[PDB]
Amino acid sequence: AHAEERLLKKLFSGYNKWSRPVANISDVVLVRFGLSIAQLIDVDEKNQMMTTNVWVKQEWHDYKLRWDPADYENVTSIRIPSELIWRPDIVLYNNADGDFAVTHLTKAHLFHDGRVQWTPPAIYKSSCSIDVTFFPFDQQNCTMKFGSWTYDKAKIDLVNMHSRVDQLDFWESGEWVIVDAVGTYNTRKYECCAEIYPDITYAFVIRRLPLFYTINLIIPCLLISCLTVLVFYLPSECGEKITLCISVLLSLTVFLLLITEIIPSTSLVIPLIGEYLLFTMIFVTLSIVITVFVLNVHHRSPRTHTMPTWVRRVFLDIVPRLLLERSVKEDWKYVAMVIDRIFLWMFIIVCLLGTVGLFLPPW
Amino acid sequence: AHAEERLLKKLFSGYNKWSRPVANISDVVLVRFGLSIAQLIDVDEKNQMMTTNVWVKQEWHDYKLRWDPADYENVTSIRIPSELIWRPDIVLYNNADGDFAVTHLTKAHLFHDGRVQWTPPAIYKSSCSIDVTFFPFDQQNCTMKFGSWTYDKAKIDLVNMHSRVDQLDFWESGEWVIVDAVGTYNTRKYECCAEIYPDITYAFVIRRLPLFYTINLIIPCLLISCLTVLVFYLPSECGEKITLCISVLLSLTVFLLLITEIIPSTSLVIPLIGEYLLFTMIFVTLSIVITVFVLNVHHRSPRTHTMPTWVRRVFLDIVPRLLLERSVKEDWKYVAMVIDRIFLWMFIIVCLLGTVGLFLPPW
Amino acid sequence: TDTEERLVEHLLDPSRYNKLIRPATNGSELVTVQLMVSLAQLISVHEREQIMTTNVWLTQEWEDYRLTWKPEEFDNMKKVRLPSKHIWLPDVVLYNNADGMYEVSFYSNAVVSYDGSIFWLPPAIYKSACKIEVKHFPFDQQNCTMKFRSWTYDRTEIDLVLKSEVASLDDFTPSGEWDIVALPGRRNENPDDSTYVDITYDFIIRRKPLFYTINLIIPCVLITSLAILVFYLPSDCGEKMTLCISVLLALTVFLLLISKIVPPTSLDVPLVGKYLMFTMVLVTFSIVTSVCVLNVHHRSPTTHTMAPWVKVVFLEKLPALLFSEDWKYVAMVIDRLFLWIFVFVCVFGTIGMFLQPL
Amino acid sequence: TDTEERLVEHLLDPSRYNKLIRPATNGSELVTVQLMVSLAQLISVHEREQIMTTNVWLTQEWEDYRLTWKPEEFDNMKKVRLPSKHIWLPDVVLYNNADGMYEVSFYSNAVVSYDGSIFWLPPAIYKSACKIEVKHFPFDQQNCTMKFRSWTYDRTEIDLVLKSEVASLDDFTPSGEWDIVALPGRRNENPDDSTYVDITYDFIIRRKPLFYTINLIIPCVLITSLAILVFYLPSDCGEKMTLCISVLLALTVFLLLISKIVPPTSLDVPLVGKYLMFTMVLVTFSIVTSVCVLNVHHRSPTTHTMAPWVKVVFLEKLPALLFSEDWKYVAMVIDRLFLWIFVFVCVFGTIGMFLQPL
Amino acid sequence: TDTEERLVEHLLDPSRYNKLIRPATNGSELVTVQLMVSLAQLISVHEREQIMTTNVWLTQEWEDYRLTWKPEEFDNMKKVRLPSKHIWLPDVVLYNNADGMYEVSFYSNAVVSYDGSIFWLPPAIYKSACKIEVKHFPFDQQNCTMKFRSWTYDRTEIDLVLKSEVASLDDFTPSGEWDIVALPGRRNENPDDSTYVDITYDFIIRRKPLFYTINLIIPCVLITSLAILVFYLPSDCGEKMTLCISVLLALTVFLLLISKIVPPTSLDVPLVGKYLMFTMVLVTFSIVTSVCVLNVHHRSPTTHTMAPWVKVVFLEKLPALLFSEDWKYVAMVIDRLFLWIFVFVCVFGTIGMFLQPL
Ligand SMILES: *[C@@H]1O[C@H](CO)[C@@H](O)[C@H](O)[C@H]1NC(C)=O
Ligand SMILES: *[C@@H]1O[C@H](CO)[C@@H](O)[C@H](O)[C@H]1NC(C)=O
Ligand SMILES: *[C@@H]1O[C@H](CO)[C@@H](O)[C@H](O)[C@H]1NC(C)=O
Ligand SMILES: *[C@@H]1O[C@H](CO)[C@@H](O)[C@H](O)[C@H]1NC(C)=O
Ligand SMILES: *[C@@H]1O[C@H](CO)[C@@H](O)[C@H](O)[C@H]1NC(C)=O
Ligand SMILES: CN1CCC[C@H]1c1cccnc1
Ligand SMILES: CN1CCC[C@H]1c1cccnc1
Ligand code: NA
Repeated sequence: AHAEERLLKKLFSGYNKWSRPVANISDVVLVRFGLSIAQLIDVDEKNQMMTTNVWVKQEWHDYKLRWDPADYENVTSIRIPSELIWRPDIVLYNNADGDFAVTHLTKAHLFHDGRVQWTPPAIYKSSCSIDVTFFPFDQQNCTMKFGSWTYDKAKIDLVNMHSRVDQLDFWESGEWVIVDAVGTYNTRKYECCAEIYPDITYAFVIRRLPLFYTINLIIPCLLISCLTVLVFYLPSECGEKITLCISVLLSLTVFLLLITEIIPSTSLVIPLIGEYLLFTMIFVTLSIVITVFVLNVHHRSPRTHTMPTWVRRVFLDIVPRLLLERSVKEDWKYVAMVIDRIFLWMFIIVCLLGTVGLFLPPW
Repeated sequence: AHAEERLLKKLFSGYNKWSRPVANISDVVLVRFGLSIAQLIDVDEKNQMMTTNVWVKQEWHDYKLRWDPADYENVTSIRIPSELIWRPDIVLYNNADGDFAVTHLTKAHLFHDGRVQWTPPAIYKSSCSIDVTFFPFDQQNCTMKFGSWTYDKAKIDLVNMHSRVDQLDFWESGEWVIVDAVGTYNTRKYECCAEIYPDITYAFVIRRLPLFYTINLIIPCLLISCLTVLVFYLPSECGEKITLCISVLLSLTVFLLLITEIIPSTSLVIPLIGEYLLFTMIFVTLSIVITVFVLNVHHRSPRTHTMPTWVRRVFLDIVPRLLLERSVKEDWKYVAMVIDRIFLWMFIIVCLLGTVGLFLPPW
Repeated sequence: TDTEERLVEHLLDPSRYNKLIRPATNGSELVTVQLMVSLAQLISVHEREQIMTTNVWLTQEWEDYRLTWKPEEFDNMKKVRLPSKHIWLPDVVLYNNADGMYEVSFYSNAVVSYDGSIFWLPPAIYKSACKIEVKHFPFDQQNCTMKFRSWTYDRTEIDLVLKSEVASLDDFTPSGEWDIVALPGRRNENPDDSTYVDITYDFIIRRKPLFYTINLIIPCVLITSLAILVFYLPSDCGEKMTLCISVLLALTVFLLLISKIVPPTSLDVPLVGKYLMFTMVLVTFSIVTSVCVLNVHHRSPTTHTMAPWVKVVFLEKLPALLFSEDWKYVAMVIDRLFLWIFVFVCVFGTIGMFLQPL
Repeated sequence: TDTEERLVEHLLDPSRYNKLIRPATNGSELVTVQLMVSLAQLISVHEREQIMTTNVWLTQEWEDYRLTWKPEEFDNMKKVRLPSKHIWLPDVVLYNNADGMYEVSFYSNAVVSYDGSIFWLPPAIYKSACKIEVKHFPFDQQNCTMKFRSWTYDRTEIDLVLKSEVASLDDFTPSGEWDIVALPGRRNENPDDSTYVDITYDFIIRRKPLFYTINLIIPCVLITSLAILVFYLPSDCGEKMTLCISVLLALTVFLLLISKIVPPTSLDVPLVGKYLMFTMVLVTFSIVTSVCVLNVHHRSPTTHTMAPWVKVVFLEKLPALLFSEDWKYVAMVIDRLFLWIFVFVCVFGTIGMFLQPL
Repeated sequence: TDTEERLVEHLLDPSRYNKLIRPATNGSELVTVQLMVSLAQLISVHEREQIMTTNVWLTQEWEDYRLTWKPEEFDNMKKVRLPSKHIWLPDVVLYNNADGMYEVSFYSNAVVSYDGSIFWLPPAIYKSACKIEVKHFPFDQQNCTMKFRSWTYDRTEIDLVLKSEVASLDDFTPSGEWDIVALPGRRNENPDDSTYVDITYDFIIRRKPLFYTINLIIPCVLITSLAILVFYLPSDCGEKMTLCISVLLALTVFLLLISKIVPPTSLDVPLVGKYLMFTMVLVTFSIVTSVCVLNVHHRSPTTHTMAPWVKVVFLEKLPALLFSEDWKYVAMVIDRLFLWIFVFVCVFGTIGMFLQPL
């Protein structure tokens, strides 16, 4: 204990924190990287921002921080506050809405040979581009760029202690499951600057467990988007022909709108279900225009053209073609019924073609 | 001025900040409390949290900070940064989502006899239980526990400079008016620990000026809850009998729902207006079920039972009892009209009984 | 610069200077500080939260006998910059803080002249609280304040002076919702428990209404007209209910939308809301009469049809207004009776509404 | 006090004390620290955000040979308070942080006895993360944890001990949404890359359901009943559509309202939501049959009216159920057929729903 | 490294260096600083809040005679890194801050060459305020600025220079909503109370419209078409009201949705909103005529049916348009009259609308 203090005296007698600590001037520091994820918290899609809890395992060495354990009662690994020791400036290139790195500055171990091990915690707000297509079954590649800042490859080079990210103390609980977590070592010239500057880009591949949004988003809008064709079958004379249409269109727009306030509002790709709910709306609006065109001609018989070649097109030609006062009024009663069934065929045909176009990727 | 510096030299020549400063070991420090509220800001009911702006007038004494004013050109009260002087650890027991105390650490006066006056500002987030019943005419008792932490009654005892909280520099502007603000001196043993630890509990009694929520919440939902009975009077054959029902129920649920996102979601008491809007909904839903039961039997006459003892119950017995193809169909026309008026009597009777139960407290 | 290194050393070497102690020649004598405030931009006026967020440079001026020097003595230096934290400064601070940073936020260096005069202007952002008088929405003038005062010294050891009544708009980005109408500043003197000096700046800001004039007023004005129209529609459509319900809820929606923009205060009622509410009342009472009409309309068998009541409506009221089909008629008339009432009351009501702001 | 000034000086004068170094007599010997945790109040259980906010005093106890003294030597002092920042303390910290402050909030002074034993209890507010098991809403019991561990020392130089299994509810404001059911604490031991000690407190809290029982369950229970009622209504009103659409959207609204209260997890489905969803499915399939009924109803000219289909419905199904007017009849019957189906399925469904929690 | 320990000691040992004092050879002579700004990514363009959040490295360059050394003297060292906090640096800062951190975020080490030239580039995230010109939504080009200036020194003791007109996009993640169209930077000179130097960077960003082109424009374009369709529908359905109300509220909803995306400014009206509002006006005036039609339709007993008004509509307008059943006819015609008007006005209006952006 007294020895432990006296050890600190001798270490920090004349020790420079601001010195790049290697024996030779040319010789480099090897800094090793072990990324230990504590928990994945928020994956805010709309902001394209991921909030992670991370330990950044950093190992390096000082020839100046060596001692003889036998000289000091076999003390071999002393813990010393990081603030006093020289420390590499490991930072996040990819930070948004957060401090770049190492805010906490926790204590680090020193081994008697002068190697130093530092595993401080920190909260990082990574900014990854969010590809929304196959919502909600989507795989996202979210990266965290860890590099030095002021030191080039000549003076600092980074080493992967694992290619995989350490998940041993991970907080399993989330709406996500980690598909695989990958560490890539890269080097680059940055145009501002002269030298080559290395980095480690850590790519988290994450898959959304869809069962939540499957229930509360997809099932209802399928239940709702069913009723688009159903309007046609309803008889004109009930007076509810449009009341169903308006409900479908608006209810759809609510779900599209609700979805859009959850998507990142990017123009990279169209959110697949959004494109679906869009084309559904286009058909529904089209369905409303025709459904009003059905009712207009349907009711009135006095002072009506009722050209035969068109009533023959409808009653005599098309009626079997699709199957395979009262005199005029009921002529219209059927004519509307046929313009009806014709479009019911149209929509129920094209609907399935649209959904086949929706399932073309799994096909 | 030169004297003023030289005074500081002599004070802080050998002055210990970390010393509990009294002449005798047994003798205590008397710390005086004047609570000056600057403004009441947020009284977030949903979180049960009050945000206040406060000055904490703390007075005590040091035998070590005495001097002769005549010795130094009649300087008698010098202002010194609090950080250098010993300072009592006055803290809020009742804090939520905030620093416990004395973040700013502003300057304090020293009188030549050694007494020290400290009036630093700070923002406190008190956590008071919110009793929501008579919304919005509600009085809330919100408290702020100010006590020492490490020093027991033996070493620190607290004194009220006023029982009332100082409101002389208060920011009148709010939706609240202070009913009365009370300071209570208490002492207790805390179970962790051996000794007696005093506190001052400051109880703010606040009343909501209701005129806002009176307009935008209470008046419309009364205007809306009118229409519950009105459904019955509408004739069946208009076809709007349910369109009024659905609008009432949904409009009510919106107001209940809106109210609930404003209430603290506690299970202590039922929010009175919420319970009202609930029972209204129960009556309305009941009104929808019956008004559909009215329409079902009403229309059809072929192949109908039309048992006499029931049609005689309705047309011949009840019609005066409540007052004090066509042959069958119009029999039904009246029978529905009577099942109707019977329930209109039911609802308009019970409605007023419910509201009499609502106004039993002001009665 | 090399001489600057010397000059600074003399002035800040603590043997000469104790920051902790105010500089005045006599303890009798008081220090005067000059305070002028500069807008760089007015950022946010959150009405709901009753908060003004501004970014501000506040020019603080005073003199220290401790910090004088002869220019001849040190390479003819007229002026030197010094770190504010190391020299003494009057602890001038906002006393108007909502969630406040009481002092300035980033502590610029101070410009010091050879005669010992000090020029300081730190930037800060400030979150001032002002009562928001919401009546004539959105054409409303908000008098919003901010108190500056030394939180340490009273009117004994320090005194406060304005360099100008109006605040400086020198480097102001004009583009707000708001127009700066006037920006005066007053010096106040009153005794509390101890004597103190108040400097208060009044920001008088006029909202450019065009936005809420479009997307709030015009639609509810559009929908309020709908209210009276409901009657004209004949019972036999059935749609007398649909149109009547549609108007009410639209108005409540807009009332609630306004409610969550306006501050939740009970100081006064937003004129728009008061209007929107009173018409809402009129439509709810419209809704009950529309129902009353329909029950009069749709049944003739075993009906009273009391002659003196049919005469009053068909025979007496119809010409008074103009100057089972009879059952349909009495419905049409009891309708058009209330229509005449509503058209008068609505216009009389808006005339009463607009009488107040005029 | 004057002697306190002396005593403090001896103990903290760095020549005697190096805070940076743990005190144990032998490097062989380990320091043991006692940890007991006190609730002052449970503040928030944010289910959406999967976060417990509590305010907590954690009593930390250990002994330092460096900080002993003789009472006779210094005016019979038994106990002295010292600023925690200046003395050595085991860096005990939460390993359960969501957006976490890892260490405590106040850094209270530490009470030190003459034998060198230290008593520390700082206040903090803590934002613990726990997986929220949302099934039986709102009657749900959440086992929510919080790990305490020395983030610096391992099970070599420091060892951790409980003063109690149950956490202290000593000064607890009981008034939450939540009831404290049990509050045990365990000591865990496992080897990772290095050996470590875990102290874990389990907060088991039962939600008082009355609020959501009123303002969530009762309304959707009210509206779910409406679903079956839609059939009874005769086609000739026209209102078979209105009532049918109105029910569906109300249910989706409540489903979505629940969705944004529940955490967005896929661990399990909220029982209420599962029920609300399955009935929602039943009403959407109700909606299609209601339309199918109406097209059968409203047209007789040039209609199939195929006898074996009219016989099955009018002649065969009608007594089976009970025990152009014919067209209206077939509509009435194909209706009441599904009504019998829905009444059975609905009750069978709720019986199946409630079978699971029972 | 061991020699670095020596070199650093000489340069930072305060006897040689006073950070508090700027280095120039003569006080006459001015220090020039070179400023170039690098985008790493453009993060957020909050239109409502009128705020650009960017992360930025700003390359700061200048020279210190204090920090020279001979390489021969110290193991041929060309360049040494030093902690920025310990050396002097020009207090260069944003003057464009909304809720601003005025200085940078990391305080990186500075690269110093043997000749005394300093290379500094700290990372920061910046919350710049720019007026948002919202007209041609969503195809809008936003000129958003940020002022850099020394908040301490004026154009006397420090002068500012650009290393480039265009800002460096060197390590830029391209994936925004936004396209970088141009990125120039200007040097400005004007005298206020004191002479100052402004460096201003103009970010010109074009919104990729595809998102709002889909999920905002297309739906309201869909619903705006519905407006004219309302007439075609015959009175005898009853549904002339339903369809008419449904269109209005849908449009107001979309107007309000846009309103809370756009900044609440009155500088100008969003073209989309202006269009959505003017069509909204047209549908509200559609709503009243639809009612006027229905009362003309549904009653013939004791009706005026004044011949010169029946002749004008049945006999005169009908061929002009084409080139109690009569009562139904006059309804049909007074309808189709306004329909012809609305189709022309709508297309003429959209032609007038689209004429302006073209
Ligand atoms: C993830 O993204 C990075 C760059 O963003 C890319 O280099 C890497 O290859 C990707 N990895 C996977 C598994 O997609
Ligand atoms: C206020 O509340 C406290 C505790 O909630 C209670 O003990 C006290 O009696 C109350 N005081 C008044 C004036 O209501
Ligand atoms: C503005 O505000 C203050 C306090 O509200 C008031 O005292 C002052 O008279 C007002 N002045 C003007 C010009 O409105
Ligand atoms: C609480 O939580 C943990 C993990 O679920 C479990 O191991 C522990 O046994 C539980 N404690 C009790 C008392 O239920
Ligand atoms: C950009 O912005 C400012 C102010 O909006 C303007 O003065 C400047 O000329 C603009 N620059 C360009 C290149 O458009
Ligand atoms: C590696 N950093 C990121 C981009 C610039 C580069 C750099 C180079 C020298 C000093 N600091 C930073
Ligand atoms: C007064 N505090 C509140 C509860 C514990 C007590 C206490 C006692 C000694 C040191 N710190 C705190
Ligand atoms: Na509706």
